[PDB]
Amino acid sequence: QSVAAKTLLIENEDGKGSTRMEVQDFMKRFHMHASEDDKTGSPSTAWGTLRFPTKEATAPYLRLSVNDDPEDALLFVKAMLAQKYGETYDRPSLILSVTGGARNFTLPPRLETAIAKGLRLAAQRTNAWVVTGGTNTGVMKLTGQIMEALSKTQSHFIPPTIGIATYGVIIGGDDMTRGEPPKIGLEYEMHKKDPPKTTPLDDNHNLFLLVDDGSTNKFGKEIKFRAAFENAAGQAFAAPVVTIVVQGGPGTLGTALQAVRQGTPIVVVDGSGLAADVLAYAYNFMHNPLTRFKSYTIDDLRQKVAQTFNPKSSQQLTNLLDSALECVQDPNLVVVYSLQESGIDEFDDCILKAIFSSQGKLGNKLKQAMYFDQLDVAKRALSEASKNGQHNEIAACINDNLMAAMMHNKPHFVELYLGFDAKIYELKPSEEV
Amino acid sequence: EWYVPPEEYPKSGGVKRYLIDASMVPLSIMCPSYDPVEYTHPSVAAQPVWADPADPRKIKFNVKDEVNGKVVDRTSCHPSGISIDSNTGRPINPWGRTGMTGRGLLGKWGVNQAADTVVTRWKRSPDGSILERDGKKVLEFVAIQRQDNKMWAIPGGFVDNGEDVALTSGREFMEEALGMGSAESKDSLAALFSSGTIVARIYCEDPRNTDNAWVETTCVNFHDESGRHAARLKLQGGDDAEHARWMMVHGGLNLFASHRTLLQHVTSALNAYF
Amino acid sequence: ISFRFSLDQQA
Ligand SMILES: Nc1ncnc2c1ncn2[C@@H]1O[C@H](COP(=O)(O)OP(=O)(O)OC[C@H]2O[C@@H](O)[C@H](O)[C@@H]2O)[C@@H](O)[C@H]1O
Repeated sequence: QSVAAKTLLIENEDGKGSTRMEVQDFMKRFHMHASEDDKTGSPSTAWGTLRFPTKEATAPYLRLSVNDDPEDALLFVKAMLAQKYGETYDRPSLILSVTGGARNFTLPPRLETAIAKGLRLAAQRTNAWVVTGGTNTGVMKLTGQIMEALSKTQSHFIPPTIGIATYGVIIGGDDMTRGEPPKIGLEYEMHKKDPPKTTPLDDNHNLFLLVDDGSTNKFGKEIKFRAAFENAAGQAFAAPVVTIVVQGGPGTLGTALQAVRQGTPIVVVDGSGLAADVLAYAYNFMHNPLTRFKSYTIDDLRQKVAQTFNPKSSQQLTNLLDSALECVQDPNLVVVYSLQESGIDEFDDCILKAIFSSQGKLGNKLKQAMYFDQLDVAKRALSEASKNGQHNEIAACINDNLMAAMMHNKPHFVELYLGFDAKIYELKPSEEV
Repeated sequence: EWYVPPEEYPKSGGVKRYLIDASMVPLSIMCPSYDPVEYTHPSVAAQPVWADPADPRKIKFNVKDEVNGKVVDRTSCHPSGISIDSNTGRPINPWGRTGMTGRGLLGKWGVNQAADTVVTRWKRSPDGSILERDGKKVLEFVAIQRQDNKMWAIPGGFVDNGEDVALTSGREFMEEALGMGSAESKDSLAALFSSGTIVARIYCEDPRNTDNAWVETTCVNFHDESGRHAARLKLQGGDDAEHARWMMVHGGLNLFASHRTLLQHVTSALNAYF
Repeated sequence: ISFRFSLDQQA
């Protein structure tokens, strides 16, 4: 007997408090494209919650157009979390986008357990917002399987596993369209037959944003909006955004290219498939100094790309190869996790290395190092900063780092911040009294 | 191996050349249906200090010519030489047809001498070992991303009147790679600039080239064998470049104009990978 | 690991 929400708390543009206003007033600003060519569109009205079999909790869904502003979608997600878990919900300090292969894959068991351990550890230790696609096949299903155990081991707050998928490919879209806007319980039938569409939604994603452009059974139309939403969310919660590539096709390559160009780091798992392996070769060819990689040539790469993506024209192959080389141009933005060179419990260390290689100020990187409980990394960064004459930045960020180490209950980090000439009686409050 | 520039001239507001097939490019071939469009850029037509006059009469080509008492490279590196059109007095580009008469985006009639400064160092790991690929040592050069067309390129610019490649190379390197410009870093930079080798003097495959104005480039390589002087450089993109960075030299590079040939010459001279 | 570096990478 679930009573429908009538009002929602939408956060102000100042970022100081939430105001209560009616749900129909906020949603009016989401538009929908039924005419593949109605550019402006009409109001959407396809928003609510989906009930999936064998899942106790229900998952919200919002169908919004491609031209819509990602800040409105970000409020919607913040407003729902604020409604469900109160105003003082655990804000994310890391946004882990995950992008890769839609079609099924058979990854080694050791590799699967290592990825599963690391992604889970990072999200729980940092209450991260994991953004993947919405289809039930491949990575999204694998990520869903990883997050099912988090939904089981935790009782009070579960991090959102947000699925952003392009509308027009979703099974049950006609069922989803029909109805009234206050649609709380809707049965989702993944096994139900639908003629032009063949891709069902994954039942383990906690929210869903169906990006619509008016097309039907055309993919890759939601990639740009997904990147824009992650960047907007990243600016809003001042948290770094880290994409992880697993296997992957041509659009994952374009996704990774977009990610580097916007300054977002990428973690590519070597040994996980095709495009990930292509990126790993490319890096090993371009920046790895070990002896076993010295027999690396562009001809074997180009032959590999040709064997993996299968382009129609040679110029297309040249463009794909050029794009792949453009992705790894900057060594800081790419971190490659490989089973035969690293440890089983070192995937979170790779994520932390991507964070340290792309975070500008020392304090943000030290806060993230606290979150992952890696003192050695923080100790090495502080000692290196101390040796290189960067003592002023250490003193400028030591108070805020000590204040967080106290709030997030990390005594061992508390000793460290003090050992580096931090007076206990020189603490300052974050706000002004 | 003939180069044909793209149809739309850069920064011309949609002005298009006369399209020709790649088997009709060389000047030895007759090609009777050649009807180029005469287009001159507004920047070029306003007559700047670094631009030659619109009437090319009384100017002597294939030798070093003095404009306002300063010598300017008016001699082309092409073996046949520069031929002078009898009708208008304009020089004719020896490197082929470009589907466009007039000076276009190039300020000087005939050969526009450009100097490019390729400052290189060996790509090294922290441990100090030189990175090695395909049985050759790998090089690394400073490349700037151009403001106008957002493609990466070698820093450089046109050689001014009365000056040599040494001054042009140093000035362009200071302007582009360093921006604003001390003490020891100036001494390291002076040690770095004291050893430059002209590796090539070739014809540029620049899309702004026309039948009466074509770009010819001189490439000067400043190589840091030890790597000490290169490490003291504070890289910061300036003037008509947005960003400048160290890029790895290889044969699959998508760089502006015929700069792949210029690197190829640098790596050929240094026995490096390409 | 020394033996692996010493032999496998030598061929
Ligand atoms: N998100 C998707 N879910 C299901 N099928 C998809 C998806 N995207 C594309 N497809 C179609 O399914 C087939 C599976 O091929 P892939 O190589 O897996 O598709 P890929 O190139 O990886 O698509 C890139 C997509 O993956 C996601 O990580 C990312 O959101 C991007 O949209 C492709 O032919 C493609 O047309």
